[PDB]
Amino acid sequence: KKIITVNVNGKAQEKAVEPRTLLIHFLREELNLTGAHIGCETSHCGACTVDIDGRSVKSCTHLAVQCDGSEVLTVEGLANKGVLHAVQEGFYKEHGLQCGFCTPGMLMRAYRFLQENPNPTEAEIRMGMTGNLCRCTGYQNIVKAVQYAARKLQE
Amino acid sequence: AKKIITVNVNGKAQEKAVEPRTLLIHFLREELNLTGAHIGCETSHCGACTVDIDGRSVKSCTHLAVQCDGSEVLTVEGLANKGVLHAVQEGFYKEHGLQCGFCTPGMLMRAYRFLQENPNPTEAEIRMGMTGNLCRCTGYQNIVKAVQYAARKLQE
Amino acid sequence: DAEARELALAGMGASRLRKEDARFIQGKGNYVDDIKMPGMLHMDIVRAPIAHGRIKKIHKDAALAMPGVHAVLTAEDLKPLKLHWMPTLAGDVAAVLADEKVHFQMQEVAIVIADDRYIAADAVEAVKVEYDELPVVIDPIDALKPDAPVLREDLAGKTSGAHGPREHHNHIFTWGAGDKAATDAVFANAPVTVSQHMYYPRVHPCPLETCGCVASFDPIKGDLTTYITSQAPHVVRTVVSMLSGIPESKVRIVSPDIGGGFGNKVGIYPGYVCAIVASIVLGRPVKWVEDRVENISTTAFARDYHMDGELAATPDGKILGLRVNVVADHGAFDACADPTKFPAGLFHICSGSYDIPRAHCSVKGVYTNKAPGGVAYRCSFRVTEAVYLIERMVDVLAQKLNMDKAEIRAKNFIRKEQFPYTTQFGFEYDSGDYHTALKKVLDAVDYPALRAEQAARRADPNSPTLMGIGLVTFTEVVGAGPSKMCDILGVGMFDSCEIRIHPTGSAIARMGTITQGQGHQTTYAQIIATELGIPSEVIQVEEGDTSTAPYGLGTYGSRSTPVAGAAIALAARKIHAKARKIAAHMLEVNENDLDWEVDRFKVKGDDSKFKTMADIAWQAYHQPPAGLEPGLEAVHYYDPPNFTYPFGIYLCVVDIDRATGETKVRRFYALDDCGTRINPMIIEGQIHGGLTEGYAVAMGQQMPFDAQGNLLGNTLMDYFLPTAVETPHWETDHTVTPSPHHPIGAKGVAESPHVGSIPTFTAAVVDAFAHVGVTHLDMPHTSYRVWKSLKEHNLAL
Amino acid sequence: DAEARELALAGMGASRLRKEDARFIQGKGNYVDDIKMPGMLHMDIVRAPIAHGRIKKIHKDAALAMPGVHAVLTAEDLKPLKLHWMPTLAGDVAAVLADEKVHFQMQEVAIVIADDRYIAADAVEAVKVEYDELPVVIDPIDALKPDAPVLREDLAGKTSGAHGPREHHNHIFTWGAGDKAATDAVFANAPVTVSQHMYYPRVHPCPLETCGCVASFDPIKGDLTTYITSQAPHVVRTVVSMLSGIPESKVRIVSPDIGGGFGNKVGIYPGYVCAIVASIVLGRPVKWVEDRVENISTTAFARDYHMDGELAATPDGKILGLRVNVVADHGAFDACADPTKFPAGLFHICSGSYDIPRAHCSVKGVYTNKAPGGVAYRCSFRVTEAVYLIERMVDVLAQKLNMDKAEIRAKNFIRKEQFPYTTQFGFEYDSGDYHTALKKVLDAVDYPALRAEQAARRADPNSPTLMGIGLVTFTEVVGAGPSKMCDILGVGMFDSCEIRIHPTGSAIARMGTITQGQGHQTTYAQIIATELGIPSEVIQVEEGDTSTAPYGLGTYGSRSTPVAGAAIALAARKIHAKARKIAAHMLEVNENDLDWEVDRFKVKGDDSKFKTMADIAWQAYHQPPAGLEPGLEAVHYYDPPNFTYPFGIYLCVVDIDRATGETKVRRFYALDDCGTRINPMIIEGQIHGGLTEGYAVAMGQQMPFDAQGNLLGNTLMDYFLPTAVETPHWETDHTVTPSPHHPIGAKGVAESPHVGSIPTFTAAVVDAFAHVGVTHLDMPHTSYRVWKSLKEHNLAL
Ligand code: PCD
Ligand code: PCD
Ligand code: FES
Ligand code: FES
Ligand code: FES
Ligand code: FES
Repeated sequence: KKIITVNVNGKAQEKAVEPRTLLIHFLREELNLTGAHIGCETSHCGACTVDIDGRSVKSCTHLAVQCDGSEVLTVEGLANKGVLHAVQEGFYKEHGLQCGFCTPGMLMRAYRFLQENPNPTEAEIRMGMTGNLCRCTGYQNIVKAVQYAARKLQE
Repeated sequence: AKKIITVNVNGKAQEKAVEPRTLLIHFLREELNLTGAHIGCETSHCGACTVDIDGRSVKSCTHLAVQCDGSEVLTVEGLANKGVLHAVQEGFYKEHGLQCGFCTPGMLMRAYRFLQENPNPTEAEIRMGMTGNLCRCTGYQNIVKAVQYAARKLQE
Repeated sequence: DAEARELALAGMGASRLRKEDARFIQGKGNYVDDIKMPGMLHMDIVRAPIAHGRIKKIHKDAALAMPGVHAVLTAEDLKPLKLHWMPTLAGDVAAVLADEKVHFQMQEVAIVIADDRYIAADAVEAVKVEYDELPVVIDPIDALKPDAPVLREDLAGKTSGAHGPREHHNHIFTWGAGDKAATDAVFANAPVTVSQHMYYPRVHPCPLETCGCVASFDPIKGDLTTYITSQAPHVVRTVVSMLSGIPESKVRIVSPDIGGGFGNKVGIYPGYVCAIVASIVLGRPVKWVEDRVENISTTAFARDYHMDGELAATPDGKILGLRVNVVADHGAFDACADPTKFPAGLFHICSGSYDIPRAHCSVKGVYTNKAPGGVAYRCSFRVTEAVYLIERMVDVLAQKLNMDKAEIRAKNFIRKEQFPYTTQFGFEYDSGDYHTALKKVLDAVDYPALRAEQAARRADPNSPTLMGIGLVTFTEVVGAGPSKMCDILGVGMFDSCEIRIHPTGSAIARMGTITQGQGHQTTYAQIIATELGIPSEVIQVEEGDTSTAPYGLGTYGSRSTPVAGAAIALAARKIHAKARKIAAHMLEVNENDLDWEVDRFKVKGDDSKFKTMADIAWQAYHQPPAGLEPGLEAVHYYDPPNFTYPFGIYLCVVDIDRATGETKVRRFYALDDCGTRINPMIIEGQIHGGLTEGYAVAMGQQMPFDAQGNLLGNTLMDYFLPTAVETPHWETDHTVTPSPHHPIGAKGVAESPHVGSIPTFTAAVVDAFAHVGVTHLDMPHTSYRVWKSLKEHNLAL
Repeated sequence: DAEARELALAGMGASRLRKEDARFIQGKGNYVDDIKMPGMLHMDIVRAPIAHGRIKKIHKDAALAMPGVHAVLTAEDLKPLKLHWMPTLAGDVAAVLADEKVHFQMQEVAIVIADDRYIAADAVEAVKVEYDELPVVIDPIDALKPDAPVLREDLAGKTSGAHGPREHHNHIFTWGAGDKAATDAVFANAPVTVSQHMYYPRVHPCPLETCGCVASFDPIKGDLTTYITSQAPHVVRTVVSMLSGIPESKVRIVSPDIGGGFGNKVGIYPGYVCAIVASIVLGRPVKWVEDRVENISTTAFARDYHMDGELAATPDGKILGLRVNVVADHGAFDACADPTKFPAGLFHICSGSYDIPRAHCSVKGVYTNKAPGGVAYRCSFRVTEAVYLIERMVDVLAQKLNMDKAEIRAKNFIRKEQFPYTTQFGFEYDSGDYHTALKKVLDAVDYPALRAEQAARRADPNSPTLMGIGLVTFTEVVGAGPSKMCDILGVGMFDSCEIRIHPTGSAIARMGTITQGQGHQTTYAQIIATELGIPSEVIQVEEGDTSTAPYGLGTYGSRSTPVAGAAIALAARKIHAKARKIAAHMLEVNENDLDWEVDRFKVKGDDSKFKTMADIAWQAYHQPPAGLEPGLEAVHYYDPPNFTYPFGIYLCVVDIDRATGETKVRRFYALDDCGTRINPMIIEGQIHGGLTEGYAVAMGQQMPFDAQGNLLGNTLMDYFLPTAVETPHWETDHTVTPSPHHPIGAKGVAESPHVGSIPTFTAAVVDAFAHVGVTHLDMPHTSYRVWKSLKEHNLAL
């Protein structure tokens, strides 16, 4: 086992982990940050997406041990002092979620994508959100949710 | 500073680190979630926190957890074996020795030990032997019957 | 197969074992302090060291700087939410956190929130408070003096209160019942007249589990969930909703397993309000669990009635009138649990088990520098005081006329044929048979032989012990309900039950009451078992969760059996009527060609053609007969037509040691009649507990204050509670006189042993001194006090 | 102001934001895998590596000795409890753990219980199993051959099943509907005739959240609590009680938040039973959560219908008759979700939106070495197949007659005045207005301009792309209910709702349904809001907990709005009838002198005299008018009189790349009419989702099996699921044709987009090839498969 120190949502977490432990299970099982979900074992769905060291990453294809000294942000950390982040507000206002299973991953992705590209076109949004699957929405309202967040972020 | 200790509770090793002032009752309830033992006073009279430590009945609210490093602690959760109720639990059940159940875990742990100290107790001996345990609901009458029931079951 | 099928139901009348036991005997109960939630913090309270005084300054800095402490709140943090004061069940207001001043010692002044209870307790000690002492008021009589200090400066200028006009700043109310003029007329000319002052001491219900709660406001969902030691969770939800502004549907109150309530957990304490507020502010769970000292010192006390009784009669012992005057000590704020129209509860039931043609009572409540309360500890809303008054007065009358104490009662008893009897105070006693019950007790204990033995001991001047025989014949009033008459903060005192039968025959049932150990999960199931032919073992009952249980008024005043017991039977009967309709359809016959036999509907004249409740349940889900909705369930809200009036005949023999003053209970026989009995085993337990509490009150309990207002003996070091050694062996008996208006004829009974046994003990102790002219002795009858009396009457050793 | 008050309610018709979003957007949803209980262990399953074969031996020792492993159970451990097989909704039996042999690859053979999912996975790898392979049956036709291998050795010697006689060992049933004699006669004399064979390939619902449960049997209390991904928790409870012997009242099944169901989570899977058994044995919580590969490989699949459709008509295009014959592949065990009396669901709805005088359909079920299923993925009980069949045939008929595809539909539509319309199959269509909708869609997309562009493109033999236009005009049948004909394992297909109004005006409501993302917590609140004048924001709705919610049949087949929506309105209306009665008492007028206006009862004439629902609620708790019970609540179980028949008109324009076979959806216009709309915003989301599933099914999804019966593409590596890039922008429209029999005129709609879009895609693709004589191309319309056709019809490059 390797002792690591991961900064999760602004708080330092020193834990002893087995090398094979997937980051997604470390977050869900050890820290009880159950927002991130699992929808596949092949790395396609993106329901496990979290922000690691400034980038969107599918936590099911990353080891917890690799996060020693990293900065990890999960959906539970998006709201600031209880005030929703623009992406959370956009998804809510534009009905960008139904069963809510792909939502945390979608929000974590959108959170970073909007920093990568602040004024995205619809095509760029669809392409920028390609790593995340959704079975409920048909993506249309998600595009609007991201557009709503983009406008609010430059407000 | 927290002291690292290992206390055997119900035959299982419990490795923890607690401040020296930690009362055994809070250790069991707070650290191990063995919430059977209860707190009914701050003056050591009620006995609702009674647990069996190293072969003796002890009020866990008046004993330090740090004094138990290596001890054998028995709580109500460990009386039943393989699901079968201990004679003491069966006695309280059959004789209606409990109403709200708050003093019950303490009564059971005390009766468990009492019956070993005295296998064939008279009523006076039972009332006196259970004297360190307070009950607000029963009026004790059925509790002595429950103990008499258990005493009888253990001899058969 | 009929008698066997009924027996297998383990329903009405069966002494079946408890369904609750399993979890409790294995430490799997779920009480407030067993609860642990994610992010849960702990709250402790900084309390007042003095009884009366102005708050100069509160120091928060040292406590706040301490690691582990998240917040320190005072009345200032509560003002913006209008929560530094809260409304009470008595129509007055109580301080949540002391604002400008403190009204009683140990009062809540500030709160700290910390990582755990250890740090929290440290934080309390770190908070320093500066006070300006004010003159204390501990005696009710001294409180009404012109120069007496103003306790409640918040209601300065008010000439009326929630219960009528107020004559003095420390005067709360004056309430009366009966015919004053008629009563005064009888007493003005009656040939025999007796008077007796007696004090019913302030005592505490002291449940083994103290009060506490885990308040959890979820800022994400915007709803409040608080686990609490409450005997009326639904009422608490409505009140919390209105005081907080949070829509009621988003407020969930849940009374889990409660380690005894005994009326001590009916009200809302500042501790609950503070935990809720802190939780809202911190956006996380806050746990509050008081210590024993805090429970005895600040939660609801019982009694504290200064009473002056009077009886008018003819020389043969026939009572002509009753006149009573009482001064009630309610402490700082009037938070006395009672229906809004009865500031003195049902004290006007003090005419007792006797046909008294003229009576009148008057109660005056006053403020003092003490904790709120008054109604608790199995009192049935001041019935304890009412029964004690009349029974002591009857003994006084018997002694002045030199008349036997049993004889004078049999002479004044309401005759069996007089029921339903309307008293001089307006109560309509449902049913009773006192003469038969008294004879049963007298014969059982060989009363004449007891009197003979007593006569012999009294003869020898050197008998080392005094013998006293105490006898009480009382009538209770339980089942607070008629909405036109009874309401809690505006809510009619009804109750409810909801039963749902599953496709396979078993069922789930929820009521608006809440057990604290009296066995509802077993008994309620038994009532339904008999009504529907489904074994009680598979009828799961639950109470306490405002999100699942039908709205009710909770459990106190022994109202469960009378009110909820009725709602349960009626709800079940709604299901039984539908079951018949379904059975008739399946059997292809008319409904009244059907007979109900234990657990099935069978065709008259043909035993082979029948359908069981299981058969019917399945049919209800499979294919509902035309004109019927699928399913099989019912809900019923019962507004009782009258209270229930159980009675009892209690006898106690005591032997007092002349050298030490210590009293030994030689025998105690208790006969109770609560109508139809649901579970005898459970009833017997309630009696044992009740009689034990009575012994505790009459023989050892008290809450003395010194001249400075300090509460003395507020811990188990001095506050008396008997162990198995002190508790006598109880002898119980019964008769069955059903309540005519009740769906199953069952009356409440739980409070009877407490209400009746207390004056029985006093009756026995006083009767031990009767031969030297003693008419009354104030409780507690401790060795010390009894010795002072032996000394005073030259009976010492 | 009356309009302002109605707006403030956020009730019927409003596009209000969702109440459930808050928790999900912050990761505070509560799905099965988020659950952690004290002492919870994890379970994993040893699955079959081959499609068919006998089990020689299972090696349990290596796994057992592995640190962290508590148990390894096989079918032998399940036998004593009679649980190695379980009943299915289709009346057949399914293996829980393979006993003597394995019937499909990936089938459950054994289970392991470990400390966590990591050790559990290792334990599965350590369990070795030896098999003796048997010949595999993959094609349904080869399955009926005389020499075909015996798949169900357990059914040997049987000549009948749950759905009639069986003619072969691999034959499950044969079901028909309509008039065969009449239909045969029409086809014999019809002037114009067409017939086409088409395959509706096996696909999978693949919900993002897979199936799972946390089973917890508490030996102390003797009860079972199971948190499960179930679309029908109440029937699950009833079934689990029956199979386990545990009385139903002691069984609690709870469906928490579910990450999508889509028909995949209606039935009970072997994983659930094993977890339950393991928990009973170990006396502690057992968690089972399958991986994506297990979900696709062994949970309920959809479609797999081999259809032969025929249409009889006159030269002008009027349809005279319809004849259909189907071969259905149900896998190894028939566990096809359906009402007990319909082994082929409501396939006899295949008469479509047309007034066809004579019709017949025959469906033959067959066993193969594949996972069970058939009804899932928004099928409405084989309606997906029925609509695909009829719309495809209408297209073929149009092409033969050289008649415009829209024109032949307009000419055959059931007219608005014909409703309620009884079809040749017996269904009573509630209402419709197909003509108005068709014209609306055609005008919006400028259909004639589209056909002209297509004509201009086909004229040029060098055009690099082919233009296709697909049009589908369908009629759905949703709201499975009439208990007379619809039942799940004997329970009538009704549903329920319980509403309880609190003293302060807000409310809580529970239904027998269970959302999986469709927004019931918002929409249900809106229905009640309009019915009672209480803002939807404070009407808290819950579903899924069998211990608290009224018994229902769950949500599948878009039955929620039709069945539960009716019970909700009726339960609210019972409360409204009582409120009017209470309002009349308060206003001292008669009920008939009152008028309901949005949120109050006002006296006719005098507007100033009124009482709000809030005023009425308080009065109900304060003091109920004479003859009434306290409280304000209601319950209602609705057994529907008929189904609901929403309709739609979809049009798709596609462009096919002749050099690669790539099909690009240029435009898609979807018009749905589901009657009264509760929340337009929520309906839009359902449409967007369904059209996307449609695109996935028609254009990319399939589940191919090689000769040895191994499932190919059972992970997201090959199993198609579109991303935001592949998903076209959807254009939606609607009309409002209320259901006459429904309390609020609202029809179901969630499955319509899926049912209707699939044939719209095939229509557009085939239409692109129609000019070269192509009548049909089987799905998926993959670039690979479409290119193959381009090459066959000389259109490639
Ligand atoms: N006839 C008859 C009657 C009765 N029963 C039963 O017995 C019991 C009782 O009931 P009642 O009487 O009705 O009552 P409740 O309501 O339930 O209860 C209450 C009471 O109860 C008592 N006791 C007791 N116990 C216990 N254990 N715990 C408690 O807590 C207690 N508390 C106390 C008090 S105080 Mo107050 O509140 O001051 O007013 S009131 C009171 C129940 O189970 C029942 O069912 C029978 O069986 N039968
Ligand atoms: N008119 C109308 C109708 C409707 N609505 C809405 O909408 C929704 C829906 O509804 P409906 O239609 O009734 O349906 P439901 O029942 O609810 O649902 C179910 C469906 O839904 C769908 N979608 C969905 N989504 C989501 N998100 N998730 C899911 O899971 C799902 N799933 C799917 C399916 S498949 Mo099956 O089972 O194969 O039979 S059937 C199904 C809701 O909220 C309601 O209210 C409105 O508004 N209006
Ligand atoms: S769980 Fe699917 S990409 Fe991570
Ligand atoms: S909202 Fe359900 S998968 Fe995206
Ligand atoms: S808590 Fe009272 S003796 Fe321990
Ligand atoms: S049973 Fe309640 S204190 Fe003993």
